[PDB]
Amino acid sequence: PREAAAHWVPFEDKANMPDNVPDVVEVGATSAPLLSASYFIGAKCKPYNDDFMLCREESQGSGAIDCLKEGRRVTRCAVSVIEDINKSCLDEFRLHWQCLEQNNHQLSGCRKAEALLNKCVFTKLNLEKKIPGLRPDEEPVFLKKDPWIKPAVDDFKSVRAYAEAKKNGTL
Amino acid sequence: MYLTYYFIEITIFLAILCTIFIISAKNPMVSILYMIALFVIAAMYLYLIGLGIFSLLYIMIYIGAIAVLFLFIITLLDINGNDYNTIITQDWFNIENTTLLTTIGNVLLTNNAFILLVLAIVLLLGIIGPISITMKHK
Amino acid sequence: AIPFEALLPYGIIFGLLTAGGGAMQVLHVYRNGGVRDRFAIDQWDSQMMERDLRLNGGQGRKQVDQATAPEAFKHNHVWKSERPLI
Amino acid sequence: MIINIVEILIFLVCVLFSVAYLTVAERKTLAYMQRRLGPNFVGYYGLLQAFADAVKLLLKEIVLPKESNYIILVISPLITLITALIGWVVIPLGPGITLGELNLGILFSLAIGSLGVFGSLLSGWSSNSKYSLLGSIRSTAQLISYELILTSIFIIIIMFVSSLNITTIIETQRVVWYCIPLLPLLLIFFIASVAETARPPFDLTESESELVAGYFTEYSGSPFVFFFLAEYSNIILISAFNGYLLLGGYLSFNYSYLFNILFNDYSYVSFLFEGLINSSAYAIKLVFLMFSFIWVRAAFPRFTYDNLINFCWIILLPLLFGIFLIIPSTLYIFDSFPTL
Amino acid sequence: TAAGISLTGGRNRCFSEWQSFMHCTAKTDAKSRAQCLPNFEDYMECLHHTKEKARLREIESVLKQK
Amino acid sequence: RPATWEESEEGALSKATKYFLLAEMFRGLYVVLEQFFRAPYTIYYPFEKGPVSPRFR
Amino acid sequence: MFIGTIILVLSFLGFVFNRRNIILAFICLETMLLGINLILLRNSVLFDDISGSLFAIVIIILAGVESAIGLSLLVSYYRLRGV
Amino acid sequence: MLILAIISLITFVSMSKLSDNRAIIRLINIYLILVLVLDSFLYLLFLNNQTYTVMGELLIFNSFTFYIDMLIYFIMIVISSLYGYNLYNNNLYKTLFEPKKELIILFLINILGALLIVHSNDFITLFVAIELQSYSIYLITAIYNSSYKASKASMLYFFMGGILSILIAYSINTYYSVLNSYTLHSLDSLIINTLDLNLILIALSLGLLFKIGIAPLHKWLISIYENTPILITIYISLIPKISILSYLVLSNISINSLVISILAILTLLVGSVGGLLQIKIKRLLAFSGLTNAGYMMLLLLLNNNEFSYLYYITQYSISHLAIFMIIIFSIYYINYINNQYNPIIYVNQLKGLIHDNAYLVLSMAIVVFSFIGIPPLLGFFGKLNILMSILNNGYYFISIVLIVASLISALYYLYLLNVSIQDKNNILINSNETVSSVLSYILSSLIILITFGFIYNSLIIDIFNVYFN
Amino acid sequence: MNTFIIFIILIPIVGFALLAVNILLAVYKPYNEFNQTRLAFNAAFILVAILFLPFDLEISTLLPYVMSIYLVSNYGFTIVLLFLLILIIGFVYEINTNALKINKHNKPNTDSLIYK
Amino acid sequence: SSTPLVKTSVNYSYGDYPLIDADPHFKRVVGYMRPSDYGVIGLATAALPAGICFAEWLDPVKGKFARPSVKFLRVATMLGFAVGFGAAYARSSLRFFGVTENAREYKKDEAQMAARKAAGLEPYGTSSLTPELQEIAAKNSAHSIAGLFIFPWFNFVNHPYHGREQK
Amino acid sequence: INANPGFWNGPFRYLRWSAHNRPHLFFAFAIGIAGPVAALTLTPLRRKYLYPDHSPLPQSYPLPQRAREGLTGFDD
Repeated sequence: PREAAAHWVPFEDKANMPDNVPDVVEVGATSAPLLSASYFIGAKCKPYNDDFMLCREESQGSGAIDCLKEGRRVTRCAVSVIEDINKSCLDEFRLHWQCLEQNNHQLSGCRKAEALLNKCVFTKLNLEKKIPGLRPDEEPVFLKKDPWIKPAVDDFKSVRAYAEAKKNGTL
Repeated sequence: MYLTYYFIEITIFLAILCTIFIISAKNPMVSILYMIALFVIAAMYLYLIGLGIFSLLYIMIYIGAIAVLFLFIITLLDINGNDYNTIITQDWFNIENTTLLTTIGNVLLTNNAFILLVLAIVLLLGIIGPISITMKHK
Repeated sequence: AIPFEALLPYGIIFGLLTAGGGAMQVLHVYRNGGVRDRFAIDQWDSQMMERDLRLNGGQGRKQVDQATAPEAFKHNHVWKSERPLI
Repeated sequence: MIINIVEILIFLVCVLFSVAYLTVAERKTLAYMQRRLGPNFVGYYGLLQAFADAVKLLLKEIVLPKESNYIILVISPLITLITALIGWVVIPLGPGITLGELNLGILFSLAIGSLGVFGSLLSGWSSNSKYSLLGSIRSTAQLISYELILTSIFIIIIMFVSSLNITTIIETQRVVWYCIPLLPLLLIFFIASVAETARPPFDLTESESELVAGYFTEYSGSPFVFFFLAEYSNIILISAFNGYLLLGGYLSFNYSYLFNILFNDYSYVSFLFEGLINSSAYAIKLVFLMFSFIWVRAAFPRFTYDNLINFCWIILLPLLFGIFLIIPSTLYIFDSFPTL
Repeated sequence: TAAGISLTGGRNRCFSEWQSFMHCTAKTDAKSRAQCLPNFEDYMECLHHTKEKARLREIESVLKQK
Repeated sequence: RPATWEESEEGALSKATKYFLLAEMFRGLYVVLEQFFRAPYTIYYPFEKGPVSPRFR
Repeated sequence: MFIGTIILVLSFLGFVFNRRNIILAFICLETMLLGINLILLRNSVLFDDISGSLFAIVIIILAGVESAIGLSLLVSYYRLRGV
Repeated sequence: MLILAIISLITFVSMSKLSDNRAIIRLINIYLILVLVLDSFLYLLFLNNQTYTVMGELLIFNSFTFYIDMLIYFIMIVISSLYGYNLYNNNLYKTLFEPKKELIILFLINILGALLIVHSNDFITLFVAIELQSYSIYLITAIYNSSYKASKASMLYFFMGGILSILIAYSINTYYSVLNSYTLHSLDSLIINTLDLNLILIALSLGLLFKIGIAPLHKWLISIYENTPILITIYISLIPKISILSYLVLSNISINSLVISILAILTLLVGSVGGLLQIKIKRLLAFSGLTNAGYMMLLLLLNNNEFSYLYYITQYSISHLAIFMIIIFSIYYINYINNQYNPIIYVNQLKGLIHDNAYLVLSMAIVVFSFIGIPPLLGFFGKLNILMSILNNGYYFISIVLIVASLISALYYLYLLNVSIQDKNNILINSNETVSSVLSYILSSLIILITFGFIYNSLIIDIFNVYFN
Repeated sequence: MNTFIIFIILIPIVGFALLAVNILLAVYKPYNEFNQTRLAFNAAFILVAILFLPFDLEISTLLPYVMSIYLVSNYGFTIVLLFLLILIIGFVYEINTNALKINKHNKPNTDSLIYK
Repeated sequence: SSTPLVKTSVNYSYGDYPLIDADPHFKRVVGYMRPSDYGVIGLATAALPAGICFAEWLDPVKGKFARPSVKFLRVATMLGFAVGFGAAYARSSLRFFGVTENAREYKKDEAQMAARKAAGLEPYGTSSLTPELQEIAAKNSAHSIAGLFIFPWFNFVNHPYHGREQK
Repeated sequence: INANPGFWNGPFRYLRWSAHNRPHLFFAFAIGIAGPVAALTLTPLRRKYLYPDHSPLPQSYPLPQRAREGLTGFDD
């Protein structure tokens, strides 16, 4: 919760998870894939993560030491989601963060690559991006048409993929 | 990269060096010429401690107004065992870079807005006073 | 038409800033290795990119997509030793 | 380590090598503004002459007046020069391409311009003649007084941004510029821009007629190239500020429609061409602006100092507080509050 | 006020130690504040870590000794 | 008798449009811009010479 | 904690023994207003808040207005004299 | 309604000429009167010392501070009423006591500064307000600029004000360096047991106190209080007293202070003996101003002293206020006037005041009896109730050095009367003009308060018992 | 190692390479080559910089507001607008007192030819 | 946007009378003040010009009994409205504290609260704020009628909690 | 000459007069007075006529208030 030093030195410890906690399948996803699939792991693993922050709340002082069962719980289901999308829409999902690896991860960059993915995951993995807190008669901003902030350079692959989504009638 | 370690202990001594030249100066303006360097060493110490914000705040206001103000006046004369590396974690609770400056702008405006409101009268007094003195109306 | 001799040093400066911007594109992409720059360092993003360097192995922003972790991922993770601040 | 020391050299020959031909360009302009030819004897089309200026100027002597502390006459040229040269970090040159990106851009951008007064006040104190001192007084008082409004519109710019990073402003500015909604802001900024530079719509203080042959110090030599180059660095530095936070910074149009026609994939050619066109939009705005400074330098006489302080505090600055009352209010009418 | 604020406007290092102290005071009248003392001392260890520094210099002296 | 504020034919808004928006400033600015796009006069003296009368001395 | 203490204390010792130069008193006082900062700012730093920074921005401002007021007091002190 | 006055009136003064300077002050006089009269009922805002913390843990409004909050308006009505009214309609009294343009602005700025101390919970509001009133007194000293002693005293006040600025700020910094608060709930008789917050709160106290004339820092305020003009001193020897002393008595941050007790002894001693060999009246009067703040240091030591404080405040801010106005009247009858800014200096000059009138003398005599505790006066019961608080908590040697201080004080207070009733050889028989009526009527009011103030001795005790507890 | 810190350090050395190049390249360094009583002023010289400090200072006072302006929705608006509306009348004190008027004693002798 | 989520005293009186509110909203204070209260405003507005005419009748400025300028009368009228309005707000909002006579307004706030319960909207109305800002702005406006001598401060907030029984 | 009629003799005439003689004051002052007056009156209208506000942005992880039910899945 604090920025680093004048001259901080990094350090690590070659030790292990000692006795009781079994090993987990720890998320080996870099920022751009998990940022892309953030809505879907928030959609499927909603009450699990909600339980996580609830249990971290009620464990005042215990905190970190209490909910190890739950840190085991909430990561694994997200790993299940990303493995299912590794099997599901790996071309288009990868393409979404092939676009999103530029633009400083600004989500404003890759609308045309995004809407191709929204049909795909809702087809096979049958999940959906939903923005909570958005009261009705208010357009969700990745659903709207003619945005004000149009991005800098759309990638060359997903624009052709978008045209082919129109020609195949998948859109 | 062990030369990196003593950075802070550089600028402390360079501070101690500088202040001696404040209180040992022939001319008046030579003293403030050392003093602006003391402000700069201070701002580098603020950048080195981890407040890059206030380093430049001071350059805007100390060697911005008040030093240059002192220069402007002094022109107008006629004739001359705590050695423990603290451990820093990483938590993911923050969501947006509400930096130090944002939260100043929140506490000055919500929690303690009355201080800024009376500070308006202090800045009022800064206007009235020099006009209260240096004018001789009619 | 126009006096070209007047615009000729302006043509120079218009070329000089252009060549500067071209080289300042190329060097930054060559540092990044294929992607653009990052015009906004967030604290969220700073911890994130530390994690990403920690994940990919060696490289800066290789940005890999993997199901699970490597075995060194349980061991590569570091803390930061801030100095005593005297 | 290797690719950054070339990253700073290419920027040096992009800027320091350009600011000389700026001083050639001003002569070419004022030639055709007053219906005569520019320098033509010196180079091929009369280019290069700033080299012949400097190399001669580096060969003249270091005659020093007896009333001046010589160290002070070393410090003020050097610090004015390096002030207007370390103002060159977070000029943006395309998206996020600065020398060092840091999230507090404007604060550095503005504190170094705040340091810009500190050399010119210090300079007239050496050679302590009474006219030589009081000229420094008259210069520094306007040099702070419009440094106010120069500073003071930078906050209403970021009432649309709410972020101190400079390259964030242009990506905010993609939907629309800031000059085209806020037009009289540009006019008062343009006169505030030529104020903080020594420009003679406003620089009365370089009156050789008033002083005993005094412009500032007549201190010449390789001292003379220092304040001189600092002045012309200050020119296109404040032009750069005008470029990003008021005008289209590196933006020209959408140009994605063009790109998907041209390329099929990302490649170093594509980065090359996009960085070219972003730098060229920045260049064309910057190069029209450096011309506009001369275009107002020609057509107008100088001021009275009474006119100059009346021009600051009475006619410009209450209108600036009127801006401070209308733009938070226009922000308040709609929801419209900007987030980082 | 700026009571339990942080750099990023969240909660500081010892907010919990502060609030567990304030929970210690809101349920407690004077002449019974003595039981509040270990809640207070837990706060003070946040600020200056005097018990922690005393813990660490001893084990550092043992590590120096061997 | 010279005209006052109220013996003036134009509106205060119209007068102050010329005040703030600087009509006669941009007017002369347009003048010198027009002279930018015209011919100079000067001659290349070691290559061209000015007028010489027969009664020059 | 060393640097703000030492700037403050050396400014204090400079204020005491250097009366008869009067501007030196001002600038030692100004460095005192810097030294209180250099202790307080790092207390904000070490204590994970901006509450000390809240007091710090105010004492920056008050150091400013001090330099605004008292230097006009100086100009009043020298108008009635000559030198 | 201070700010609601100020923001209108500085626009009003800026839109005004120079001859309106009396009339603006007449307006502000009547204004503050009607602020007091029409809004007095806010003492009803509590019944059992019910204390409000307003603007979010920042200000503190209570049973106690409402009194001082009324008191400052009451004295400002008098100070304003000096300016706005002529003394006489003479040439002399218009080249004397003519206010500047910006003066009445600086007063309400100072009253804002004084009230935001006494109502302050936070140290930050404390620091802002002490800077505010310090800048106020900087200007209000320096405003009568064309006097050499005035500017010299302004600089002299300035540098000690800067030291106490940085010293109070260093105390706040140190208290923050050991604790993450700035308020004063964090004391609550528990941290005092287990943490050495003695020396830090002591250093807070000393820095707050040395803006008074506390006897280590002794000569410099006295040099001010004579080098000021005779008018400004009657304001600036009062407001910095009762502002910060009401703060320090409101929060008893140093209880059984070893330091404050010794400084209280030394304060009383050197003030009493410093009043002795002096012929300059502004000196003598300022040393009276010292020793009475000497008694204030005693009231700082105690626990739960809201009676003896407030009663001695309303004693002192009447008596000390009124004796100036008496010698402001007395300069008409004297035979030698120097120094346009400061007409009387030497106490010799009012040699024959009783053969001018008996009644200004009698009014002077009872107020100088009021400083020495003469029992049928209001000035007495102050010292009486001080001592009822002193031996309440066993400051025995403090009580006997109070007696020594009272006797050595009362020696030099009578020196005024030694001068005042003697022979003059050149007596008045007929003055043309009279003194402006309601200006003198204020002094008549302020003196019947002191004489007949033991009448409401009972009712003020009942109001004390009901409201303040 | 970052080019940002290289930039502010290299430029004084570039200035030294431009500084000592004259001392290397010049020659004939220094050959042989009343101010009794007055200095003159108005308040319009001395006052501009002194009055400049609160108006410079208020920009840095207003500066933490503009970063955080989304958080203080519809209320920090109200606070800051009260702050400004104090400072603006503080400004229009001086313009009605004409604090920067530097007026001339070149009066055309208003008083007429009253004769005999 | 209506949960207080702070621990507020409930019906904690300030005098012998029942309260209504800890800070009445500024529109409400106008909406409940007695007709005798408006007389305090009017007599305060008349007091200042009569005060200056008084004060010059007592002792004139330049020895002549002369009425002052109309400029002084207009500005005294302004400040008289200031004093009258401060007195009006001060005398009115005590009755919400239960510290002076609370007879008709306790009836009217058994009406208008019940009038908007049946109307189905919020008992105080929606402010345009996140609830944390509602808390902090009400912490600013809490008890701020005290210290009316120093500065006027008011309740423009319309936050949820008011020291009511439950809502 | 354009000396003064006075604000307190005829207002609207004096407003016209200042607009003819000192627009540096009055056209800063008009922009200044148009701020808060429009800020007071227009904001009820926009919620009534144009469009209502936005949903508030969350500032942390939003915590609901529930009782930690039995949640199965991913034991091993």
